[PDB]
This record gives sequence, structure tokens and C-alpha cells, in this order.
Amino acid sequence: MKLNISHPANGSQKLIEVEDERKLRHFYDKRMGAEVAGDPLGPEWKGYILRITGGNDKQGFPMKQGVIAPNRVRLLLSEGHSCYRPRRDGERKRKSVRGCIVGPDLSVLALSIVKQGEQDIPGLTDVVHPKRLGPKRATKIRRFFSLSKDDDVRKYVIRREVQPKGEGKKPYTKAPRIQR
Amino acid sequence: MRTYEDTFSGQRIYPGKGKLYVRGDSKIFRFQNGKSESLFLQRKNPRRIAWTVLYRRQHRKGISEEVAKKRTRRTIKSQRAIVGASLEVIKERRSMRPEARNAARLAA
RNA sequence: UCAUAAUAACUUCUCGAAUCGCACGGCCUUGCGCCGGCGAUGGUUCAUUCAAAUUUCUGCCCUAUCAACUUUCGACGGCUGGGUAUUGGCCAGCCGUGGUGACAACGGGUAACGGAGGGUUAGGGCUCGACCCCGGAGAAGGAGCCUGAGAAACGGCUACUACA
RNA sequence: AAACUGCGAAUGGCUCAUUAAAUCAGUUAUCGUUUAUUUGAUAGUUACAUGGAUAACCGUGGUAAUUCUAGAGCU
RNA sequence: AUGUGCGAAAGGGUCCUGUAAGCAGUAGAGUAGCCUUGUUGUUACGAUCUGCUGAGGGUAAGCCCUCCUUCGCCUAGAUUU
RNA sequence: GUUAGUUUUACCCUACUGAUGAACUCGUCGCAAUGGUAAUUCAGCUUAGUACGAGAGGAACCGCUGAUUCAGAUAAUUGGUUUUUGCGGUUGUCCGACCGGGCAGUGCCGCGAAGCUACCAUCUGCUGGAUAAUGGCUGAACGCCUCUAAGUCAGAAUCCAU
Repeated sequence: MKLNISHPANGSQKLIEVEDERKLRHFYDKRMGAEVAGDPLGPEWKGYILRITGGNDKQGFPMKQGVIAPNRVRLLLSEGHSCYRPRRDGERKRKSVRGCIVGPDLSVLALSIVKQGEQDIPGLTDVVHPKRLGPKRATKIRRFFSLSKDDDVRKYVIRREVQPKGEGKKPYTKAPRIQR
Repeated sequence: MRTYEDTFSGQRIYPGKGKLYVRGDSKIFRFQNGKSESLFLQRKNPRRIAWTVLYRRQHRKGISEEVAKKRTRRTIKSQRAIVGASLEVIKERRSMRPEARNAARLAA
């Protein structure tokens, strides 16, 4: 039964295979969004606390927060709900979702790290990934760099570099067209 | 070997005890003794029978409550470097002394 | 008791532009100051247009081996409300005993969607009209509903029955 | 390109099952109502510019199966 | 016939029934009075509901345990080989 | 041809099924003369689409697992029975009301332990000897032949024992 572990702080994700059930005994009967200790997973997990975020059933159905049951139930999912993407305005479709109580039946759990432990994870907490985009709105740029009322927000925007395919010319720069 | 629970009253069922009932609509009911099924076939509501497990949990007998809401709201952490500028670039620019900023306004 | 205006108050309560494109202009206290044109997209009320829903008068085939019909649980009328975009026995209470008929009611048949019109001719007539134009209804049989100015919609959704 | 947002998808096209004052025809009324759009008028009571999310995207997954969808990170 | 004795009570365990009497309540469809007219204004009536309450009652008469709960009884009377 | 019409007595003797018992001191542990006697039948898998036959058709021994009729016990589970008048619900009337009770031959209804009980529930039912029918061995009477005349082998749900 696989585990999907994510690190929001470092922006890193990993998937692991666990086949020994007594390590997963402490996970049973917990609810989605609860707090659990990662000590039974292994010696390298000492000092770790994890948050249960979601999972998938053996048939493939996902868990939906707010329904208390170990089996799966049929629901009339309207617009704005979690596991429904309507194809037409005002459309309502009846679907089946699995409850929020963890059990041995599910195939994959999804969970994230809340507090770092003393030991490090070989492929999860030892690497970080940069952000993708900087702020674009005018007021958000000023707050990010703690500028004053009149500090020429134009000059401080983040600009990257890109080069043509094979023209041999110098690369140029791109800017986000500050709004408001 | 395994144990089951009475559908009407929730009592534990051990092998060889009770009965098994199959209705016309293909629904399966299990009983532990004669008291349960005699009340079930009489069209009695299990939520109004004082000794059933389902009645007890509705009136919240022997159960306590827990709250952990505001504890989760505290979960905040640090920041990282955007692809455009490495982490050393952002804090150097935010910590520029005001004299440089004054020069920028006059120059512009 | 129309249009419109005035006074005392009220409201989980609105609207009265934090939006976009072209042109490059004119003043003097020369300040990264003030003013200025034409369009796009929105916005409250009245008027207009495309309409829609109800509504007045008269007009449909054969049959009496169909002569009395309507009010269990609205059938005809009065009153106070509820609901609807609005009128109304459309609905809820209370109170009257009425309404149609030999000038054919009520019921049964239709190998019956209605009309503009087709065929055949001294005149008078007989017969047909599913079908290119106008109006109405349906998307296998029944009911229910969301979005929206507008749907009880099916190349939209929910449930049962029958097929698959 | 993609994706959010706006509009249309209630027009066309097909058929004649039900239906005997019902549909329909000519002729009236709305001082008894709703109306997108079009057209013409029309509203004096931090400001040199306010606040939080989300899609596209990167990357990590489940089911034999569908225009099924999960949790993590930007704007 | 001095005993791990016998008998009568008691406590615990196990079962069956299904939440006792009593008191209290900003519970309760409503109704009738009095006033200073109230944000629960009070005085009276009210099937039922909620709390103390898986409570109360019964349990060997052919159920179990107790030397470590209490109180009683005892080396006979008669006949025969 | 058709319709309606009173069915008496056992306590006596014997027989049968069970139950006590005088005499030789009172007891405990044992042998077994004689009497009784018990089990029964089928189906499925495999052997096998094999032997046999031109074809059509179509067996059997062992082995394995179940079922029918009968017999002897038992009540852990499931079902029946209710005077446990054990607890609860309710109608009429009586004790002034509440509480707690009487009467209506057990007022009535739901559940109901204990005991009894059902192929309506569960368990169990043995193998030695001697033979009949028949098929054989050695072998005369009858210099050949022959299961019989002397002797002898196998053998049935039979008979006698365990």
C-alpha cells in the first residue's frame, strides 16, 4: 500500500512502498486532517509528525472530506463540490465517493510533513525547488520588498532571461506588465 | 473464525449463536438472540429502545468531546527563492539603506 | 385612486464607473504641476422594437338500440386571506343552493391535428386535405427539477417501468 | 496555442400519437402583466487608485474501464 | 460423634426484564386571573419530555463462590441378631 | 332405489409388563450355567466412452464420499412449552387522591431463564468357526474313464458363537 508524502516547505514530493501491516496499524481509524506521529514508520522518522490529507480507494475512488463512513456512498454532487467538474451551467450529476475514515481497504494514502525531525530523508528534505512566478500586482510588489509610498515599484520587478532556438543571438529579458 | 455485530442492537455475536435472515429485497440481517428479531419483525424503531447501542450513542452517554481548531491555524513556515532571483538577491534588495533610495528618486 | 409633486418613517437592501483603445494638443507660478478630443464596455427610470401569457363575439363529421347531467375529495355564487410576473373557485377557512338541457345537454364512434386550399362542374353541389405557408402538440412510456430575460428542454439532469 | 471571463446553445430540422367548444379562423381587450437585445432621452453623495482566492503551468499518484479525478507548490 | 461438619441469613459472580419512588427544569400543545406592562412580569392548571438512572426489582425452589461476614446445633432415644 | 335411527360391566383366577421379599451374622469385590440378540438398501466420483460390436449402443472388481428404513443415548447450540404468576404494558370496578394492592376460577398482551423435549436438533451401531447349492484334486468299482465309493480343497444375506 503506497504512501504519497509531500513537503510544502521545500516543495518536494515522494512516493514509497510499504508492505508490512503492523507499521500501518496506528494509521487506522484516523480521520482526514488529523495529527499522527511518524515514529512507527522507521528509525529515520523519529521526531516527525504528519498530516493526513487524502487517499484513493482500491477501485480508484477518492475520499471526500465531511462524510463519515468506512464504505463508499452515492451523492448528488452539485457545482462547487470537490470531486465534480460540471460540463454545463447548472448541471448536477449523481456520483459515488468514499468516506473520510481511514481503513485497510484503501490503496494509497496522501500525507504531508508538518514538523521536521532530527534525521533527514534521503530524497525528500535534502532538496528544494524554486518558485515559478513572482508577484504581479502593484501593491503586492511594494509589500514584498517593503518599499515606501513612493519607491518606483517599476525597477524592482523580477525579470528572467530566454534565448532563441539556434539563431546565435544574445538572450533577452521578460517582464510581467505590472497591473493596477 | 470471526465475530459479527447484531444489526438491531449491536451486541457481539460468536460462532454458532443467533440466526441469519434474508429478506425479499436481498437484504441481510443478523441477530444474536430471540429478543432482537422479535422486536425487528414487530416494526419497532431501534432508536427508541433504551438498551440498544444505537440509542445510547444518540443521547451521548459515556462519551466526551475534543476540540483542536485554533491549534492548526498556527501552521506557518519560512520562504524560498524564486526562479528569477536567488535567495541572496531578495534580502539584499529589501535591506538597501534609505540613502540609496533617496538617490534613486533624485536621479529619476 | 392617471401622469407628477409634498410630509412623517422604514429596509440582513440597491444604483450613482477603483474598467479599456486611439490621437500628442494647449497654458506658466517649470511643478516627474494643471487643463483638453473622439471611441469601446457598463449603469437607474421612462418610451420604442422582436414578442409572450391570458381574454370578447360567432363558426366544426355520424349516432337516441346514448334522455336527463354536475356537487366522494368545488359542482354555481358572496367575503377575508395565501400563492403567482398579474386577473381568476388557482388554493385555505366561513356562509348561501345553485349551474346545463328537445333551439339536442351528457356519453359513445372517428381507418379525426385545424386552416390557406386540391379534384370534379350550366347553375345549385359532392368529396379530399399526413405533406413546401400560418397556428398547436411530441421526442420509447409517466412524473420532478437546475441554470437563465426566456425551458417543465431531452444532440440538459434525477427516479421508476420496458428494451439494450 | 492553452486557460479564465462574456455570449449562444430556448432558433432551425422531423412527425401527426393524443385531442369533438379542445386546437383553429375572422374580429376585440390588457384602466389585469413580464420582456434579453435594438433605438432615443436620463441619476451632484488610500482616491496619484483597497483586500483575500483560483485556472493555465511545473512536479508526485490511483482504477481492466469513461469528455472520471486526487493531494503538494506559483500568479 | 469436633468436622474442608450440618442448617438459617448475608455479601460477590452469572442471568431475565428495560430505566423505579422522590425532587428539580428558561422542556411542553395551550387556557384562566392580577398588576408597577415585562425581553423569563408573576399566580394557577397541563397527556408528555429531560437530569440524578444500563437504573430499580427478581435470582434455586433440582445455578456458582465465601476457614479469610454473622448467629445456632453435636459423642443420643428405641428394637433385634 | 332412497333419508333419519341408545354400542353395558373387570376390583375376581390365570397370562403379560414392572416393583418388594422370610430362613442360614452383617458387608465389599468377582465367576457365568441357562434365556434374549440387529442392522438394512441405494446413489455420485474414479475405473471408462474402456472391454464387446461394421455401426447403433455400452458393462464390472477394488478405492473415495454421501443418502433411505431401523436401533440405543444426549441437550453446548436452533425450535416448542409458561404458575418463575420473574419484569414490563393495558380495560372494568373497589380501597377518598398519589404510592401500593384486591376481584374478573391463570382478566388480557410482549419478552422470558430453569426443567422436559424434536430424522424440527446432535452423537454412535463389532468379527470368528461350521456348512448348503456349485465348481475342483488324488482315485477305484469296470486294465479306459469319472468331484465319491475310502480320504480331501474352495464356498452364500444360511447356522452356532464373540
